[PDB]
Amino acid sequence: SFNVPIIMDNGTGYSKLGYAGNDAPSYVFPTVIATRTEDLDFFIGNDALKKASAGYSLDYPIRHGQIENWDHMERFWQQSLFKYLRCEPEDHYFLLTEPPLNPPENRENTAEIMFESFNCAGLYIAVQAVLALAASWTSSKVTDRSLTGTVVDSGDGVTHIIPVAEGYVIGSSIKTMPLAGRDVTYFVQSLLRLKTAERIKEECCYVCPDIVKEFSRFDRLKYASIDVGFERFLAPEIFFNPEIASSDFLTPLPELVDNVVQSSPIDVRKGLYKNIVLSGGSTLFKNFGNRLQRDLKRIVDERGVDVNVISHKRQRNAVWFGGSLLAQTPEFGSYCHTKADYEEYGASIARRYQI
Amino acid sequence: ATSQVLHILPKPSYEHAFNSQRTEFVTTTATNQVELYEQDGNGWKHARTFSDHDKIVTCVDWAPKSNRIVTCSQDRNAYVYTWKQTLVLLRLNRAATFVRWSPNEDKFAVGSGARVISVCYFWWVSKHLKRPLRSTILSLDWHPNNVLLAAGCADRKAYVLSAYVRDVDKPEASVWGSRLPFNTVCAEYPSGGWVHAVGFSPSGNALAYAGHDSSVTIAYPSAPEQPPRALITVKLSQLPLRSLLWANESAIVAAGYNYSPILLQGNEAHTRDLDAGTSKTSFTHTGNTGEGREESSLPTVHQNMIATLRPYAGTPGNITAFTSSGTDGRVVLWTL
Amino acid sequence: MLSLDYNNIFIYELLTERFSSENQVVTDFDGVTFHISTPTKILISLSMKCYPELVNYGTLDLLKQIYGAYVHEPEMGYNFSILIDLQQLPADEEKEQLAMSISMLKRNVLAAPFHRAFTKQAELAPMLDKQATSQELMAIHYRDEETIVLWPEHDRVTVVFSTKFREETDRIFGKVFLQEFVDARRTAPQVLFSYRDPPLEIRDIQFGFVTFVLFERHFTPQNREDCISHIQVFRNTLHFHIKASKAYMHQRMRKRVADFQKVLNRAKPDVE
Amino acid sequence: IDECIGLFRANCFFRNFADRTLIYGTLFISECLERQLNFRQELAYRLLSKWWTCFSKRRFMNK
Amino acid sequence: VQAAVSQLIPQARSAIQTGNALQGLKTLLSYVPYGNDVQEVRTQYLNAFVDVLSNIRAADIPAFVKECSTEEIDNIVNFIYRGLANNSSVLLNWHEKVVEISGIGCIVRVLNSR
Amino acid sequence: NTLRPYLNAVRSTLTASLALEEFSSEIVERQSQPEVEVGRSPEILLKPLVVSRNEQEQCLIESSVNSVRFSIRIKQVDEIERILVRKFMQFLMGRAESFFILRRKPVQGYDISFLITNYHTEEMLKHKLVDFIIEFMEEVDAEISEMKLFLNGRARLVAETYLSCF
Ligand SMILES: Nc1ncnc2c1ncn2[C@@H]1O[C@H](COP(=O)(O)OP(=O)(O)OP(=O)(O)O)[C@@H](O)[C@H]1O
Repeated sequence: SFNVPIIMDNGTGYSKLGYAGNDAPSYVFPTVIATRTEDLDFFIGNDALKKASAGYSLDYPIRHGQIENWDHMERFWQQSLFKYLRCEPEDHYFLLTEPPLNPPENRENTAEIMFESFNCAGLYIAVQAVLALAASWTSSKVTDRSLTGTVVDSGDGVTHIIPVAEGYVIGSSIKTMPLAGRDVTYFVQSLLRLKTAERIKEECCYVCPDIVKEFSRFDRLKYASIDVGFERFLAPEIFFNPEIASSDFLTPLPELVDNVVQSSPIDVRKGLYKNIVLSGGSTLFKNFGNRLQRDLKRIVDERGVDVNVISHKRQRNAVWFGGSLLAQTPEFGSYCHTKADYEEYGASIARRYQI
Repeated sequence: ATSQVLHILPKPSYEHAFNSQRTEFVTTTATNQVELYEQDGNGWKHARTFSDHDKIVTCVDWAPKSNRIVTCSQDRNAYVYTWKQTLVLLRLNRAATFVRWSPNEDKFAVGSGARVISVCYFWWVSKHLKRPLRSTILSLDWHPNNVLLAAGCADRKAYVLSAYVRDVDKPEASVWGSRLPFNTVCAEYPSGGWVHAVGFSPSGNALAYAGHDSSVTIAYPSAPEQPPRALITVKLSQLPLRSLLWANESAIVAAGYNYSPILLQGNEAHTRDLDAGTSKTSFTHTGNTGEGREESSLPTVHQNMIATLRPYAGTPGNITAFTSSGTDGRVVLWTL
Repeated sequence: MLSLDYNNIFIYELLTERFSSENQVVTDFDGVTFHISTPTKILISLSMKCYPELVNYGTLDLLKQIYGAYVHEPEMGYNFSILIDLQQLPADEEKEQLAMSISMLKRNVLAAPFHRAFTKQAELAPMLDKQATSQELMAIHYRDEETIVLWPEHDRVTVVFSTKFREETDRIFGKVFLQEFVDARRTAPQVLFSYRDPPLEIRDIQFGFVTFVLFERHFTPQNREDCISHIQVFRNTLHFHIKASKAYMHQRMRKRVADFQKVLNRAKPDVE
Repeated sequence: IDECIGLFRANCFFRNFADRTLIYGTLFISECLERQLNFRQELAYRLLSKWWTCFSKRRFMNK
Repeated sequence: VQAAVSQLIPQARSAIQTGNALQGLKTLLSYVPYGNDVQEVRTQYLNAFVDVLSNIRAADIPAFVKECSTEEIDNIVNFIYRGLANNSSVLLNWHEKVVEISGIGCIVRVLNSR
Repeated sequence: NTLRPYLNAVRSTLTASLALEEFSSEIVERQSQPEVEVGRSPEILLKPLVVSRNEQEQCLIESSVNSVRFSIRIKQVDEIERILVRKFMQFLMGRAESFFILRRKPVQGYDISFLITNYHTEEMLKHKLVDFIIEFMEEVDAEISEMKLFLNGRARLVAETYLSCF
């Protein structure tokens, strides 16, 4: 029975959950679980964060991107399906998200839970990076479905650059940058001499063409919240100049993408440059799209080949939206696995997945 | 009576083999490798490791005077031996299981699944003793005349036959026969359940075998193609033993799926074992004092199965010390 | 999660905060769908497959009472709609009462049959209540193959739940729960189940059959409203706890292989 | 001249660099934090002509 | 037929009725029916063997098995194991004694016997 | 009451019936498979034993030179218990790659089966593995008991809760 399939993206800190066909996730809260007839006693997400008084036994079930808390994460999916989403799991197909290079073992368990204990009619275990490309198909400057490109996800952890070739991840190349939303929120605090400035980051900042230039433009300064200035363009600069704050990192985001691309098989290299997608809240910055392209065009041309980066309206929750955009379309049911299949062909039938 | 652990080897070792003066020994890493160890300090250390081979190495033997070693494997062939090696193509089509040299290192026999013992004259020749054998040959031993070969297979039968080449030693008048060319059956002498180990006496005119029956059998032949003078089987009350050797013509050592070696003593059951219980009192430092020390698991030197017992030291036809290879890795010098 | 929630938490949480600062289809249990829309001033729509079945029992009325003013022409593809205007919302504690009320949308559309059955089990005041067990028997077809039938008598309001067990494990587990329902000593509502064959009130276009017998006390004016927002959630409270139990076995089983796999990996020898 | 003084409000964050006029000059812009400067004079008697009080804790080239 | 084992069973059956049951075991524990096709002969034998063991007082077991021959032990264990299949748990208690006092080898030999 | 002499006879058997050498075939080109699973060489197979306790519980032991096939028939008395095992057993078997001594499917008319190769009675110690199988037989019965006194536990707590709200 194929009705509105449930979309759930479980994150390293925050879990995005809702229904397909919808514009945006219905809930987004912290992927937490507070513990202490003693398994029914708990509370997930926002509940737990409030119940930290009586027994703050909260333990985030996802470490680094993968589930490392099994029986907590089961207890998390339980309450997320009956408390928040309110959906008899036996009536819906389910689309879930995994990080690049998530070991088949972790898929084989996610299956065991959704089926042999919740009875989910159908299940799908889409790789996150690819869902982010799926979300790029929404905006104007594309008009061509292709699951081949480079995903730049930047949340509040690490900034990932992930190459995707014909549906699958070229994992050998997935290079990261140790700077994200936390780090600009932090750097804009040091310039303000903490949520007191995280707002400042979100509603004043923008990526600019050149620091040396825009600082002279400033001599002709939005003041609210109290005096905001230099930080507006200086803060989001760190992605393109790591040494403004973190003197450990050296290679900037533009050059770092190039590496990823140049360090992949030559026959895919043409496509990865042509389809660069932006993902996560910290790529939401104004002109973050351009100063990634413009800087990369001048970095690639120094070695006639083109390059392109797509900045779409629904960037911040691309994983989820990409899931929704994918799971809504006709052929979806086909690529899922039915609970009644998991029983006829074993768990081995739920180790892989199509596109 | 006194048991000293020489080294506890990393992987399960199925057949120890020491050199002439017992300063070097080889084992089996139950894989394509064969280990070689030299004496460093009080213990032992790694030396060579012989990689050449495809499948899993079975039995190994070290020739005393020649110093050359031979490694048969589930490769269907053997190898003769910093070290230069010679690949010996044994014609048999089913995995080789057992290999022992020759009292004078003249030739060597090789057990197999192909119901054939490969004997090797010397470009290396390989004459195939292939007749009254039915099952996979689990063990073999040479008569002190490099002609008569005892072999015990998995068809509950222990066979004694001739393996005389034209470039071998004829043997004299023996209790086994007079006319013994090649594939000459001297003994059907059998009854057990897989003859795990065969063994001629030091005097040569007697043959003892042990089976998975948890039995040992000293058997004295009578005459060429006649009856048997007396065939004495002894049934034990312990997990069956898989390797024996004659301490003398009147007492035989054997160990196996037990852990300890038992001591049988034939003539016409149990002279002892090998424990660390009884240790009463002496009269050396003071008066009423003196046990023994020099510092939850089975209370034995070994802790898995025994593999083989090979002689280590002794006089003319008498044995004073033997070594034990273990599935647990332990390699022990038992100074009887 | 010990007892299920009666209202749609989304709608509630969605609204309670949309009743704050400045200026999308949801699922619910039992094949229900909700549509919180904005064609500024929010819309909201319910759609039960069985809805028009409940129109006869007086749902279309009870609703025009609760959401009186907020009622609007039902959205195309849906059965019933309210429309809260976020600029002309209620006065300050009542603002967070409309919330629950609107989030109770499903509770309410499915509570008319019960009300107009507690009313007959009062009007019935020398013992032909048989012409009621026959004549005045309401039946909801809320799920796919599962239904609720209820019927008043002079002293009781028997409510019967039909339930299908999708599996072969939930069935056995079901019996273990249901049996413990049928036995309650040292009071309250009495339960009565007989999984094989239904009570002699069949022929209602209708596997397991659970019968609650709501006695006079369990729907007094002082509490009758809670009784409904409770009795109607039975199947789900049962099937949920079967799934919870179905999972505590999982914990108490994955823990067990780890034991064995630790005892096996300890059985391997060492360097020592 | 007018280069490193305009570059100052940005270059001073970075920590790695005929160049020596900027290196041994943009640092002199920082050490220059009523005229009390007493040809280095010019590279300061111009910087004189509040959003420059912040860069006081930004050591150019970390030196 | 060569089922004169059918003349060995009546002795043991009576040796139960009288009192001295162990005497009957010492009787039927000689010349047992080797593996065949005709199990119907062996079944009636086994039936007797387990009936015998069922009424031998526990205190008398260690004394019998200690006196018993190694052929007899290997044989008695051999029937115990064939007895465990459908006969009581008394068999299991015999197995405990005839192993602890006559070694593990008995089972090893039972593992062979064709 | 009779759970002690039963496991005794099982251990005493296994200790003997689980003493295996490395054995290469006489059929397949230089191979080595559990000779008890093929059974195509009577020379190498031993005599199979079963160890009962009652009509309910028992276990058979099929032994060969290089391998043994141990199969258990677990205590089931009703409905709830009959499934409670059939899902513990149906679970364990779905983990037979990590639980290397299990059979993918058990022997016909038995609940679970172990395939112990000579490869196992070398990787771990002769007895440490015997001692384990006994501990397994003890613990499964133990869990099935605990899982039962915890579905009955919840049933009460659930049915009592729902009823009290009225
Ligand atoms: N419009 C915006 N401009 C600049 N920064 C933003 C904007 N929106 C959100 N951010 C920043 O993005 C950071 C993380 O937001 P995001 O939604 O990417 O988290 P996330 O996707 O949950 O991360 P993860 O998936 O790694 O858990 C926050 O620190 C936030 O300040």
